[PDB]
Amino acid sequence: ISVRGLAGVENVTELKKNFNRHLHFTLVKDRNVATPRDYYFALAHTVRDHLVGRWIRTQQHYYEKDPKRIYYLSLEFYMGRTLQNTMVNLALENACDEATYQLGLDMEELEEIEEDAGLGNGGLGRLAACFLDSMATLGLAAYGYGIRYEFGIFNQKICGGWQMEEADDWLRYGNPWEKARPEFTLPVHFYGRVEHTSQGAKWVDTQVVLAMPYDTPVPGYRNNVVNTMRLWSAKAPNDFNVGYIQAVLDRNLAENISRVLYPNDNFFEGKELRLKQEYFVVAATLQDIIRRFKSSNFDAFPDKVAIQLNDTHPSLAIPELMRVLVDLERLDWDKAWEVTVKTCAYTNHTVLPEALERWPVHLLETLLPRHLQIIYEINQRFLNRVAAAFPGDVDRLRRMSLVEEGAVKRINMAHLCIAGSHAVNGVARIHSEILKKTIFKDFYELEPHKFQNKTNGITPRRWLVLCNPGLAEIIAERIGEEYISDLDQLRKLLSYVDDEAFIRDVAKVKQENKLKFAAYLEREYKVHINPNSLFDVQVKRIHEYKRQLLNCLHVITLYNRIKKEPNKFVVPRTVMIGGKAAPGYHMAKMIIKLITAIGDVVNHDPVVGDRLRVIFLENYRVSLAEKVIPAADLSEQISTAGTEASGTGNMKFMLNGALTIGTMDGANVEMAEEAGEENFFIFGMRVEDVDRLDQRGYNAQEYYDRIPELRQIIEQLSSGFFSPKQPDLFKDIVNMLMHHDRFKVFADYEEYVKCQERVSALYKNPREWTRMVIRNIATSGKFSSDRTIAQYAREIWGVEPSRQRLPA
Amino acid sequence: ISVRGLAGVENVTELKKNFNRHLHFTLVKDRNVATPRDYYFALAHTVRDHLVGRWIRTQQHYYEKDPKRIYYLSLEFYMGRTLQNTMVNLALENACDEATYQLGLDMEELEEIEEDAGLGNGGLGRLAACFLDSMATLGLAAYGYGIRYEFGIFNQKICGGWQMEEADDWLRYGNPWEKARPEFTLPVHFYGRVEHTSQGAKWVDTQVVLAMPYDTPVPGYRNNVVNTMRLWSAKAPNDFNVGYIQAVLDRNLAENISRVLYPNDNFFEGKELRLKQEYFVVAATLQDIIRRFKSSNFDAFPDKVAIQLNDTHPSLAIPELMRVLVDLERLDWDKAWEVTVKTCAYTNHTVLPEALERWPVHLLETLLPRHLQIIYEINQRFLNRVAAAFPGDVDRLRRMSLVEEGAVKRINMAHLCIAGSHAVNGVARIHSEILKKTIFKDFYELEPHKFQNKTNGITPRRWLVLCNPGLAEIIAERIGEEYISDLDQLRKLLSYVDDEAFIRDVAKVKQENKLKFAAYLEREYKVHINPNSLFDVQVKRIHEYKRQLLNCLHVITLYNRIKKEPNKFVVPRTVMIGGKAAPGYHMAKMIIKLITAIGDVVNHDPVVGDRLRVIFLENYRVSLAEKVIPAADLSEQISTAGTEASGTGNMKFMLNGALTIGTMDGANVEMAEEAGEENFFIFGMRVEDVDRLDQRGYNAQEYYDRIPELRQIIEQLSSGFFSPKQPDLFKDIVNMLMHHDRFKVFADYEEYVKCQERVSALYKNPREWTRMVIRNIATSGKFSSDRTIAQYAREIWGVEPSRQRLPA
Ligand SMILES: CN(C)c1ccc(/C=C(\C#N)C(=O)N[C@@H]2O[C@H](CO)[C@@H](O)[C@H](O)[C@H]2O)cc1
Ligand SMILES: CN(C)c1ccc(/C=C(\C#N)C(=O)N[C@@H]2O[C@H](CO)[C@@H](O)[C@H](O)[C@H]2O)cc1
Repeated sequence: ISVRGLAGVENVTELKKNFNRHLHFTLVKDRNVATPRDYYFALAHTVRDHLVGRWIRTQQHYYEKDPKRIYYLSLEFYMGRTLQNTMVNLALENACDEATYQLGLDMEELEEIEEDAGLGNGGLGRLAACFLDSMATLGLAAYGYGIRYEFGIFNQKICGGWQMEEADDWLRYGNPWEKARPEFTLPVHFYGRVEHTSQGAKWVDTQVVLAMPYDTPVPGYRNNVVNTMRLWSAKAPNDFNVGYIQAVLDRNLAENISRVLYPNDNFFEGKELRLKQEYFVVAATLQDIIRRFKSSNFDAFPDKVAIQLNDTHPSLAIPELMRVLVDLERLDWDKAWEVTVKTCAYTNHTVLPEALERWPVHLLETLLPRHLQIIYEINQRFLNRVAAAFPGDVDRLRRMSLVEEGAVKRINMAHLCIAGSHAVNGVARIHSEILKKTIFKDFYELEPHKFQNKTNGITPRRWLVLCNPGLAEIIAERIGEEYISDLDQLRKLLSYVDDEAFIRDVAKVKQENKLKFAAYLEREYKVHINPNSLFDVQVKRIHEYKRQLLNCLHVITLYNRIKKEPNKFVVPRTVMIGGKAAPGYHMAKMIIKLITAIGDVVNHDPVVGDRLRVIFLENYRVSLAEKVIPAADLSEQISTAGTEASGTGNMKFMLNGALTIGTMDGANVEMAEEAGEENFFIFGMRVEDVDRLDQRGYNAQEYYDRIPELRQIIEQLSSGFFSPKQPDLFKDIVNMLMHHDRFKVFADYEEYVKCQERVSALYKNPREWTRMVIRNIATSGKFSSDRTIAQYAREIWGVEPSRQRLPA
Repeated sequence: ISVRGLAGVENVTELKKNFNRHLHFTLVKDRNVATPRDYYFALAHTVRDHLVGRWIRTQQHYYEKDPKRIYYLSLEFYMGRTLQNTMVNLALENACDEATYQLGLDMEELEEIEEDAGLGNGGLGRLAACFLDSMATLGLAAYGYGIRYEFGIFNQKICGGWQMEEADDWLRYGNPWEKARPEFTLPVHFYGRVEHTSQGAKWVDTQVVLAMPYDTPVPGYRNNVVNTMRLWSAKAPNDFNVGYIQAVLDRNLAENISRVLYPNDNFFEGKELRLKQEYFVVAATLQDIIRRFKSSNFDAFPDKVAIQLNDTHPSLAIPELMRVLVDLERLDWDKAWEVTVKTCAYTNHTVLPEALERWPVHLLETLLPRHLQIIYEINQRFLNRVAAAFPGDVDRLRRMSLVEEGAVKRINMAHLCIAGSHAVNGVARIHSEILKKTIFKDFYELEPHKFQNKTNGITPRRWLVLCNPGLAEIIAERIGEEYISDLDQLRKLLSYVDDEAFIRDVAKVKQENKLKFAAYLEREYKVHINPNSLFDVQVKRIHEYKRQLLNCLHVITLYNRIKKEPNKFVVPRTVMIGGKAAPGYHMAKMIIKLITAIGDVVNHDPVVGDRLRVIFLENYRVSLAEKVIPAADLSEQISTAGTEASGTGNMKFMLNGALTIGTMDGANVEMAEEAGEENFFIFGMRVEDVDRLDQRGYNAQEYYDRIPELRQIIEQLSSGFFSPKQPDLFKDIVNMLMHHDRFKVFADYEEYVKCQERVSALYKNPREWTRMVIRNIATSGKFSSDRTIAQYAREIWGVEPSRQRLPA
């Protein structure tokens, strides 16, 4: 495979030498005692050595040229594995493959030993990871700042069809990629009280937690640029017998701040420990930013600094920057505010109101008393501007306030972000339009210039070259390698839609990926599947808005049709659903149980045979995405219109040769626009249709009464067909669908089933299926995160990207 | 300095190269950003690389030859710093000095950056460390097993003359010497219950904590032997929203087992967490031992395994070995017991009854229910043997029982150790004799063959070559280098007691050490001392039995004599006292405050001038011992006769050219025997005198009434002379001395003061002082830990030591 790079004689020799050096001196093993894990670590240390010179030279280069620096603040970085990604971006993959082969080792076996860095929940966390790759590839002086969670997203086990959570102890064996920087440790303050002096406000009597940074290299694609991801770890300050012992053990309370990722991406809870995490990353990060700024007045700060807020989770950056500039640097309020607004920009990732951060005032008053005072002052000055622009509009003042009245007074962190940012963006054209028309309509009317769109993207390094080398190679054969850092070049593939050789090659790559994935399932999970079946895949977090339940209704429809006419031909399918449920989300846990319960019936019915299989993919995570997405024929993107801000899984499937069945939601709209609606399986209500249904009121009973196939399914669920031992098991699911369904599952059922029949019809014609796939891959170029980051750079940050290489 | 080794052209070149390699690839720094700490780490990694080949080859050698293995079980390993010790034992010191000098670095400055590994309290912990060095130097297949405490002995700060404790965060910057072995992790069981089956007892429903080993290399002196110290770290097993988050945070409870060293070396407390630490090290260690034994029936176990118990702290080894052999390996009781007794040996380190471990039965019943059943069965069978040997002696049965009756039933762990061991030793001849005559008299009468002496020793690598290279060199000039691994060769120095050159050289080395230490005091602590004064040093943990208070009475006597006759000549003295008090020990904390309070008066009295200085040495630890002991003229070893089991500080001072003022206690007896009583300042009651005084009753008032100089001091203390602001501050000290003094401070006062006058008289004659010093250094050979370990090897473990080198 040419895209995997050169295996030079001298290169392979030096890699074998450095591998043996690390096995002996670093791991303190010989080849007699060494396990596969030791071999993985020797390889990881060998590859890491190639980053170091480029890492030092890149940071030296930024010190000398002093470019504007981009600070990407996120509570989540969903990085996955690093070894293969590093080899790809340094052009070392073939050399390491050869070197390990010559030492009697299978490199693909060693790659499987690495733990995922699971420091995120899903889309928001994975976007941050794709963005770091694109910022390095585009030569931006960019730093990712976050928390080094000791425990990432939980490992999912399925026991009796139920999700169980296990701690993700990802640092158990060590992390060869990070470098502890205990020398750059910074203090973070909590609690205390404000006293007003002659000189101004002073925040006193605080408790201190130390923020210790760990730096991870972020290599650009073959440009010798290595940027930094700096993650903060919480450390206690060093300040009778049981009393002395207990004081040492109580250090754990401070260190708990960085212990564990909150897994509730569905529902904001308002936990004190989460607020501590948010302030911890903000306070440590801003001291680091200001230190770097002063090391080569504050008028130039926005010319040298951009802070990008990944949702409201780091929104305390706005009042913390005001606190430092006013209280410590003694800038006047108006000058500090000008600097803050020009520095900060905010990205929104959902319109669902239960996910929005609204912190109780009493929590902020106790933990961050000076921040609450600054937020009140921001609010008063903001509402003074609203009053002057819309005189007499007293309801607008209530609606736009950063302070929400009620039983419990709360701060709306989204309102704070809009007030304190020069740019607010959604993550797909339809989402950005919904922000301006609905939830932020009042803010758009006051400051229309702030509101932007930045359609999401995915890195084609991880999401094509790394996970699908077969497809990357047959593309490179025709159009060369330049497309890997310029994905718009895939448009050249439209010239090959009638090329019999290319059609055969695209279909062969998919067949190989499906055999490989079918094998993985048998080996690791003792599961057998028909690799000639259509691979129908829905992988994403379990949320009612994502409508895994609509997919379930289709699966039961196909099962019932087969039982009714057993001797009729149907296109064989393997229906695969995977994703984690948030631990407290009862309905999400019941939906996983329904999927496994359907599998229990369908997969053991002798009349069905190998015509229908339903598999729940356990422990969906970045490493499993890299295996299943290249194997997929059909991508399920079936959110209720107006609920999925963008989606990024959708883009991964498009790039890897799956066709999409989807609603006109999030980026699906732009994907259909790029490929042509004739090359997408689009069904269901548009946003306008959902609004009209809400106006007259959604009555699920009407659909149950009018669609006999739907009635039969509800009767089967209610009566215990899928839970014979426990017949009322799914009553909560039935009750939600019939009486309390916010996401209108029944309203899209008929169009979905009809559209799935059209998928089955096209799959019976392999040549026409593959030609439609080529039209999708060829038009996936817009969905490169390189395009997304170039737009952030030019339209928000005010910096020019570069594909110019640094010297090696 | 020849003893520091060769600086070969090729060696210096390769060290400079590997230093620069580690600075770049390991630390990810260049010489522009590097701090002294980075340079320390580059040097440590460079030196560690030289250990690795020898470490792998040593363990391979033990696998091939399959010698009997020695397992030294200790809750404490007081290791201090590793860098200089490693360079000394590999003969790299001059090469590294040259290499660092050529790179523009001062190696002595880099050595000062290393944290002490403070994993012990004092004598018992430091003995374990000296023993590991001697076992490696004598080519024994020896393993030290302990706990990797996250926090060692607290850092001592003195604030307003009071001890404050700070957490010893010794792993803050990382530990380059250890290698995590997460692959050899073992389970340890707690709580649960015993059920009796047809097959026998089963310990079920337990909570599991994981024991993760970290291995540290232990290099022998220039023999290419590198042994292992394996320390266990506690890890939690991987088994709504607040509930999930709280379950992850509760992992801290399991991990608290290895968090912190108990600092109470004075008084046994009976804390559950301490019992968990003791079982944790025993259970993990014994599984490791049995695994290694089975990897090349149990009849051969005592031929292949020796377990040495460092006091009773790992005594649960006895019932744990019985539990594994009976419950898991299904050996009959009598065979298991035979194997256990032949495997285990016990070392006692004190006769003070408050330090003896007596665990409440209710704690053992809850935590270790199967161990309690095995202890009851051991007790019944042991008391059956006592009854058959001494028929009708019902009081002997009560006295010898492992079970102590009372309000709270307790297990006497010393009784368990004697019953379950083939050898019991004290740590100095007088101590071993006291064990047989008093506290273990009944056990000696039943099994006299078990009772041995092993007089303690110190390693001459750390305690001469490393800390006093000047003295090591002038010795090597005369008698060569062989004495460093054969300390009896120092006897050859008796030939030089009348050699004017050697007298001048010994006196010059002491003067240089005193100037160096006087400089350290000014630099680090802004303290000025007269370097021509007699350096009068008492450094050791603060305990009433050690009688720092008797030293205080002498200091006040000298001060009062000077105030009475200001214009009379007295030999100038710097009186230095240092050591940590256990956090709950109120009297020990008051004694530190008295020493600083005396300093406050004496050091600011213009009439005294530079004739008397009283300094409290803050944060006494192994690194400070290495600085102050070479600087000392007079070693204070003034414990009440019968209380100090051995002492080892005494031996360090003797080897480094200080004269000793001491009681006939512990090893002081053997030191005076070796050197001649005419070359020791021996004073005070012998053990026989203490016994006679106890028989008629100690009345402190009698001494107060008869000694006017003593009355004056007590009046000064009581009246507030040393605490003008708070005149009753020392009332508790006065009340203890007058009414409740277990250690008879007043009874030795007159003889102590008279003996101190004889010290002052000899110090006025430099030539005769130095000749007496030469007679001490020349006869210090017996106090090498190489001699001690050779005796353990031949008389307890049944293995022959070897000075034979392994190939490099
Ligand atoms: C702990 N807490 C209260 C949390 C709240 C929210 C979240 C995460 C999301 C939200 N909202 C998220 O991942 N949104 C997705 O962002 C993708 C990238 O822009 C879109 O492609 C996708 O459409 C969004 O759903 C995580 C934690
Ligand atoms: C937590 N706990 C209850 C503890 C109890 C005791 C100890 C330590 C000692 C005792 N006993 C000790 O260090 N004893 C010394 O052993 C030296 C070497 O043999 C002798 O030279 C010296 O004379 C002993 O005092 C530590 C912890």
